[PDB]
Amino acid sequence: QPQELIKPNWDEELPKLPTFEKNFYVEHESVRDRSDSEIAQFRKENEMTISGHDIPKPITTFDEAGFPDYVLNEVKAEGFDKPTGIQCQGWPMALSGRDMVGIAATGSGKTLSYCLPGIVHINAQPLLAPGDGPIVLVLAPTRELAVQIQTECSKFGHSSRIRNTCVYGGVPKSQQIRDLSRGSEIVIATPGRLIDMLEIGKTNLKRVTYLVLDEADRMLDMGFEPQIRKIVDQIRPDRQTLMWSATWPKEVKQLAADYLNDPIQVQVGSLELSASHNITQIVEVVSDFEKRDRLNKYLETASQDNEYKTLIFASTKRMCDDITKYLREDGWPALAIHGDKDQRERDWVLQEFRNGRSPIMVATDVAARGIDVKGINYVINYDMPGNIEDYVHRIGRTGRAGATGTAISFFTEQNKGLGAKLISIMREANQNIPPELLKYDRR
Amino acid sequence: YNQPQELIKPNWDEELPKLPTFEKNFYVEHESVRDRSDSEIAQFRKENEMTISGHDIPKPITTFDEAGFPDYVLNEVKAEGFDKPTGIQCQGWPMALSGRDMVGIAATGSGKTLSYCLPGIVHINAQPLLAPGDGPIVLVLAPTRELAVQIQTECSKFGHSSRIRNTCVYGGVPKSQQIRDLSRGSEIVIATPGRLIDMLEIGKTNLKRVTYLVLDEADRMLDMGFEPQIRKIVDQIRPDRQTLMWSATWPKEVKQLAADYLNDPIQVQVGSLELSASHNITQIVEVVSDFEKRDRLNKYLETASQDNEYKTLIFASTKRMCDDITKYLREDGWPALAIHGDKDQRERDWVLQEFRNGRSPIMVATDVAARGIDVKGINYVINYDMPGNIEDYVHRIGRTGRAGATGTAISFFTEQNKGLGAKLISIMREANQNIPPELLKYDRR
Amino acid sequence: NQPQELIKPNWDEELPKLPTFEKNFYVEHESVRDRSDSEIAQFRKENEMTISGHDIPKPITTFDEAGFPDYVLNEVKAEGFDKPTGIQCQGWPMALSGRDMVGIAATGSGKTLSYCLPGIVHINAQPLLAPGDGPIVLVLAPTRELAVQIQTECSKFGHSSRIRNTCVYGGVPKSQQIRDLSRGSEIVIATPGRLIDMLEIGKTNLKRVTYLVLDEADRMLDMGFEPQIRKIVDQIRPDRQTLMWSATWPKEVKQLAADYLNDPIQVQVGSLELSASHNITQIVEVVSDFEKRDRLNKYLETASQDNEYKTLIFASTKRMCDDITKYLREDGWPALAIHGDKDQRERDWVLQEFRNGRSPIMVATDVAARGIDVKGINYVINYDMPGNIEDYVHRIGRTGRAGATGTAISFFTEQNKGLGAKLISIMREANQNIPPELLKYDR
Amino acid sequence: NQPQELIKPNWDEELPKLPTFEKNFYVEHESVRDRSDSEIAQFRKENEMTISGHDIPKPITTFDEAGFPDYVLNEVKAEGFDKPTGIQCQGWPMALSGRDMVGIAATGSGKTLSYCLPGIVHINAQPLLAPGDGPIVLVLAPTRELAVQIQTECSKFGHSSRIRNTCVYGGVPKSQQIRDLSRGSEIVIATPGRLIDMLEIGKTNLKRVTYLVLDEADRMLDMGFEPQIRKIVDQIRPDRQTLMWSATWPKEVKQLAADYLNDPIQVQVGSLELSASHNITQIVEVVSDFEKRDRLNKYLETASQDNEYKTLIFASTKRMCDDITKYLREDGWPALAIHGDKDQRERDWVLQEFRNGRSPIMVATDVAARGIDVKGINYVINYDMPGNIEDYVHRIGRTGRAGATGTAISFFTEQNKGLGAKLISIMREANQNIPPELLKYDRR
Ligand SMILES: Nc1ncnc2c1ncn2[C@@H]1O[C@H](COP(=O)(O)OP(=O)(O)O)[C@@H](O)[C@H]1O
Ligand SMILES: Nc1ncnc2c1ncn2[C@@H]1O[C@H](COP(=O)(O)OP(=O)(O)O)[C@@H](O)[C@H]1O
Ligand SMILES: Nc1ncnc2c1ncn2[C@@H]1O[C@H](COP(=O)(O)OP(=O)(O)O)[C@@H](O)[C@H]1O
Ligand SMILES: Nc1ncnc2c1ncn2[C@@H]1O[C@H](COP(=O)(O)OP(=O)(O)O)[C@@H](O)[C@H]1O
Ligand SMILES: [Mg+2]
Ligand SMILES: [Mg+2]
Repeated sequence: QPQELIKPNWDEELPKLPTFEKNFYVEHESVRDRSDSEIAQFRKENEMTISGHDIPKPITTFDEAGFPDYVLNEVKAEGFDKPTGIQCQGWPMALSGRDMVGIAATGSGKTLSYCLPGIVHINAQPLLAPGDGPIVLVLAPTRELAVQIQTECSKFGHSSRIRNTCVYGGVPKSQQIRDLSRGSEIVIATPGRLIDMLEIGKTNLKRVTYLVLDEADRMLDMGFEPQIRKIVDQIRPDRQTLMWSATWPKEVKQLAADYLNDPIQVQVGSLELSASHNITQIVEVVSDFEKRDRLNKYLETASQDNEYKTLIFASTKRMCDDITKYLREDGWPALAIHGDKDQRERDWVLQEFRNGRSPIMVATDVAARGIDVKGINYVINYDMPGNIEDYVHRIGRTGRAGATGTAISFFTEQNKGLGAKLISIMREANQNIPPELLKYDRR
Repeated sequence: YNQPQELIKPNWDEELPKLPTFEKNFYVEHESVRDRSDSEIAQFRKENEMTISGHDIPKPITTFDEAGFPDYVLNEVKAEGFDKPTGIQCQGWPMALSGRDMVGIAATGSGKTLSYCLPGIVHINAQPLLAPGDGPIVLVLAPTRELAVQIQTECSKFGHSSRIRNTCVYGGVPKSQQIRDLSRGSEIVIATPGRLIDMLEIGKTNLKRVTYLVLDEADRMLDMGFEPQIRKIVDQIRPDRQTLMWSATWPKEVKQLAADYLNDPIQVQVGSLELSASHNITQIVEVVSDFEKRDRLNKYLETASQDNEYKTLIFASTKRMCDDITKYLREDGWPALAIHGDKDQRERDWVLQEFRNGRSPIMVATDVAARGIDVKGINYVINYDMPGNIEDYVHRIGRTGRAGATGTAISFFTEQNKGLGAKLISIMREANQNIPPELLKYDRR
Repeated sequence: NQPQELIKPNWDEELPKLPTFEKNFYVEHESVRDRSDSEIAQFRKENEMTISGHDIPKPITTFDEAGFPDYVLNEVKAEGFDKPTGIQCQGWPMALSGRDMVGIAATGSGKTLSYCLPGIVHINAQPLLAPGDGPIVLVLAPTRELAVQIQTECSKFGHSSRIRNTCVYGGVPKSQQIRDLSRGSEIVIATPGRLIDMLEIGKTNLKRVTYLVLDEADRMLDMGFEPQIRKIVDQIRPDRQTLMWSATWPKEVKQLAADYLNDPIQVQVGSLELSASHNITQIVEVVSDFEKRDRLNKYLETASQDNEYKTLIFASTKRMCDDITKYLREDGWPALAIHGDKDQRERDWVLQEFRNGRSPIMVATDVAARGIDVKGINYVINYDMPGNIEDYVHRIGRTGRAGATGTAISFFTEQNKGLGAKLISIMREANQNIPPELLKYDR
Repeated sequence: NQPQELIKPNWDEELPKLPTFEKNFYVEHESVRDRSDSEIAQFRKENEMTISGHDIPKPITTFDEAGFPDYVLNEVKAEGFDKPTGIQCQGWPMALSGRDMVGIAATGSGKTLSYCLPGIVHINAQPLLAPGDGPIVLVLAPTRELAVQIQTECSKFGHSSRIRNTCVYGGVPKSQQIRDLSRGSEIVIATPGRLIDMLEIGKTNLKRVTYLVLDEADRMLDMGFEPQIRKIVDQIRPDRQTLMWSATWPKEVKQLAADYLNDPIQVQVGSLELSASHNITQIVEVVSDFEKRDRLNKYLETASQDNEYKTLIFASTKRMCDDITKYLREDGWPALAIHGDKDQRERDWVLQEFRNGRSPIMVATDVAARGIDVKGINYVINYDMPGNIEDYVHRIGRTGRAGATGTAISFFTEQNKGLGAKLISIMREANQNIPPELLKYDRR
């Protein structure tokens, strides 16, 4: 805050900055030749379609990607195989130095599609020369989703000794300045918390050559574009930008044309959320004050069965700090999982929820990602997500074998933008729709 | 928070049947180890000069794939790029992964740290989840702040696959931030005995899940009077745990301690006091230095500054005195860079980059920080502090004068390390020694 | 610094430099004198009274028969109290007469206010406090949880006559405890440990103390408080009025009464016997402090099998009562707590949720659970053990009223050796079986 | 560096390795010799001199008569006083010649400037401080409030030849004591208690101390500081020049001189005694700590009845003098205070408001109320008592010079029993009535 705004004149300062390389792709032995026929059948096998110039070719296995061995032995240490559809096509795009757009399901590997090409980008550049800022900068919509990607970059950047900082709201900055002063090759920042440390000048965006935007759709819902364009005007314009999000409305396409240089977009996601038919959806029009009483009403209704197993969902981590701080004081056993928690800390909470030691657990969307806890009654959406991909995945946590379940959601008028497609999720699963939810179905 | 006290010493003869069950042995003698048979091993022992004395000691490994390590950890030594594991790790791993109490003595250029860190992770993953309010399962004890964090930097690089969390708790610093990391749970704790007891008295940790205890550098740790505090820490750990001792000096106190805390121990020694002792460096250690140390250093740098471009290497034993030495001379107008273990994980390679590029002729470093560097071309290596053994001294001075066949070594010796005066002349008198007018006191019997 | 820490005054020549005060304020009423010598004779015998002294007054029968002014009488009026306790029926006119007295009764019948109401009329008879003068009333309690309740009830009758009271006690920072003494206070309820300290640091003086109270004398002698008390009364004028109060009458309490009281008049009211009703199964486990949470989790899962259990965990202090309920909520258990320092009226919302099965588990202290007939209690768990057995009997006494069945699981440690002799003495009176591990601690 | 430290250094082997300083700078301007040998003899006991030594120099008459440079002499002129004190008339040639010397005089004599000015010329012969070097001049003082009096008194003659001076003393947070020592100072003012606490943390060093002074070594010896200075004087070069100063001549002060001074030379300037010129009604009251606030209030109602009363309260510490000042102000009594740390010139504005009767009550410390003519004051209450009986005689001495009447209310506690023995003989010689309760602390 105390003094800075000035935007630099990059027409004048680009000849003053050092030179960097962005293209690294290796076009490994196997891919060519196949050739140009079985890729087509493989492409739209896993929902791939191309629209761009000089398309690279998809990969099949990890070892066919031009990743070095210090990062390739970490995919092995993490036990994965068969990289995700976007990782099979997005990586040859990213290692070629191209600006690109990537949309896929939230739960797919959009994160590692830019995290791994960012490590090769860093290690090709000289040492950090203290007082130099980061080389990779990724901007995220919310505080605790920045930490999920920051726990995903620490999994593959120890080999290269890469230092990483995460800058986000809601916390004292006196700890993040002492992580930035030690140097950090990757910085994960929220636009609100990042600018006011560039205005006090404890970091620079002068070495940022590889910029990536995770979940740009969510980014637009908080009015953060006045804050991102202000700092993207503080970076060298010849960097490589990588867009990533889950949806494809008209507003992400507007943002792509303003920052990307000849962008290439990857589409893997696809409408046909099936809304597995064995879940009763009850959506209720409520307000800010009306909850915490409907929850007691639906918790004591769940309490009558034994042993019930309830899962409450929130979209922030401090709404889970609020809900849990309220159930426990009313006399309800409650456990929580959010992003600022540690996996092994979150894995003990997941273990105690399966053996039925406490029937209630509050969770966030990022924490409740790829979990199989069978036995779940009464999944409660105390909040509603920003998209219809998380809703189906939120309620998708009920009923595989027994083939029955209920999902209690608390809906309010500031969530109507998804109602129109929400009824079509209830309408395909042949669920009853309340007359007060038809208020959010027109045009 | 605040609480000042507790003391409890438990009666383990009565509390053992109430404790859960755990496994310590895991190692399975992979293909090429068996069998040879006992003809190949015979001189590979003295090829790697390792000395075993116990009963039913397992047989050494040669490959990484020959250790009973899973692939999720074996794919991490690959990402670190290591081949041909260290000699002591080639025999210490079959011993330690087999759940036996052991002591290992070798020079601090070996893999002593990872010879017990890697077997400790499989020990962790064989136990249930941490069940909050449970303390660590592995406890490693270190003498000082900056040795513990090197232990933490080798456990951090190998715990992502298993998501193992590790904390390091050490004295001389406000307690306010390590308590918030202990509460989130940590499977491995690396502690100095000085503060470790100081967190059991106000109670943010327990030693009741500790099944795999390690004592690193027990010789130097014993030299600072930490044993009266180690009595308190081992009296609160299950007596049936697995203890693994490691040190460099092989006294004359371990033999006592090893047989007071280890149950049926197995010792392996790889090092030997007989090698190198490089004669191509003029070693000039004569300065009493009690508190002169800064005054001679400017004068010994004023003589070094005359040549150009000189390249000087200052050595310290602690980080808090290694951030100091740079803090003392830079204010007199001397270009200095600092290198230690606590900070500067990636930063020390930039300082080493500016030491090769000739950007600053002076660099202060500690023994843990100056590990495996070939930055040679270094005149006038100064031991402003002195190490605990005669193998760190030789490696301190050993980084000068190989090709050009000349070098100098200035050390500052004082009564606070007189226990090593006897051993340095044994290398100095082989080294065509100087006159000890001030070591006179420190050679007899 | 806070030095020099004992100085004994010379009362023999500095007492003639201190102001004069009066101790006798009672004026016998029309219906009290006389009846006579038969109605007061029997009335002491139908209330188990036993007097011993010189010039013992006639006991009271109703509130207005006591020589109380009207501004304190209209306080018991608004409090809606019926037919004051026997110890109040005779304890009042003895205290109002300026006489040193001893009152023996069960912990809770009338003892606290037996000296508070006569202590207030003692206060309003003196000039204002002239800031930098200490208190007129000095109350000594052994523990923080007991000293708070004295202040919690002295603050209930000291607002008509504007009156301030303070608690000073160990384990807590003293900075705030001095900023209330900075305001001056007529009454102080003090722990010997923290009282000796603030006198050595010169943040209060005992020069205005003329009316001394020693509550829970049997506790203080069990905790080695006499050598600290002997130093406290070294700084009080010898013509003070000292009032002793206790629950038992061993040889060390009545030696302490003879050493400090001038012509004391004893009154014994209670029954002195602990019958330990036999329809509760008393299970005692000799454990240490690090097993207590594991076995609580295992005894709670045993109660969890019932439908529906209602357990009461017991702690002695506020700090662990906060620990226990902190730890249960993180283990997945529904937990409520009630203690004295906090929870004056919010304490009663907890009792209201615990009676109705809103929450099956409630943690409490011994003082906080005083006089609650919350029937429905199975499995009262003594996570702590008190210093005295009268509280144990009342702790376990909360299990089985009509159905006449219950369980009590106690956690016994080496630190509780002082009560083992009296713990088994009642466990065999109730003819419950004793496990061998606490036979070490008999006699 | 925060271990324990100050193990004795080996000076027979470490002294040849330090740079060198010379101590002799006195020039003995020419006509000081000769007079001679009888007109010096008349000079000696006009000022009550007592000399015992070898090769004794001759004393001074005027400021111009000393072998002082001009940069130091232009300030003795700037204060506007002539004719330095009898102890300054010989103490300067003793100290400026670099010989170990002890001077005894009353506390209030010119004992101070006999060491301040010869210490600065000793500095100016040496190079700049070369940060990380400790001080050259070290003087030891017994009390915080006496240590600040000399460092506020060193701030008068060391500005021109720029010399920085710091005061380090116990009972206060050390975080500001190290940050002025970080500035470096040729003169540092230290209490034995807080000096060892800065040598063990290694934020000052005693390697360059060449000019040691022991001011008021008598009172320092009574507080058990001797085992601590032998700890301190063994951490400094043995070839230094030491300067002792005190008012009393016990057997322990001279055995203290033979143990630390090398070939010491002795001078006294005063025919001792304090005979408590008698004009004050002394009412001693054997009291304890918790009643004194009410006891002073009753003595204030007794003074407040008079008009216009003017009372002076005395304390020994600054911190217990701010307590007294804003403790009766809570009782409704207007009080003003004077101490050594603070109130540089407002010490003088409160003094002007005290005589003209804008405020009748004033609390004071010992050093802050020394050498003031504030007469018109009755009712001086010694709420605290000093460590010796020489300050108290002056403390009560503020009551009655012309009018020939005065009162002195003293508060005595077993915290002051060390002074009870001689308190009675001063009251018995002033033939004041003696309370029965104070006779407890007199003999054996
Ligand atoms: N090929 C793969 N095999 C197994 N797990 C994977 C693979 N790719 C990613 N993951 C896991 O999925 C998660 C990554 O999800 P993320 O990419 O953040 O979702 P989004 O698509 O919203 O970015 C991480 O937990 C990662 O470990
Ligand atoms: N597989 C390996 N091959 C070769 N060197 C290794 C290997 N693993 C670790 N090292 C090196 O050996 C050292 C391991 O630390 P170590 O020397 O055991 O600490 P200490 O010996 O003081 O206990 C480090 O310097 C590290 O670079
Ligand atoms: N006359 C009365 N009528 C009804 N309740 C009373 C009366 N006197 C005291 N009480 C109750 O008894 C308690 C007073 O303290 P008490 O329990 O008597 O301590 P002790 O048991 O040590 O005497 C209060 O909780 C109050 O509600
Ligand atoms: N030559 C002088 N002329 C006038 N005043 C002096 C002279 N020397 C010292 N003083 C005064 O004496 C005080 C110095 O303290 P001092 O009284 O010497 O303490 P001590 O009694 O311990 O010697 C200063 O306040 C100063 O004003
Ligand atoms: Mg080691
Ligand atoms: Mg009571």
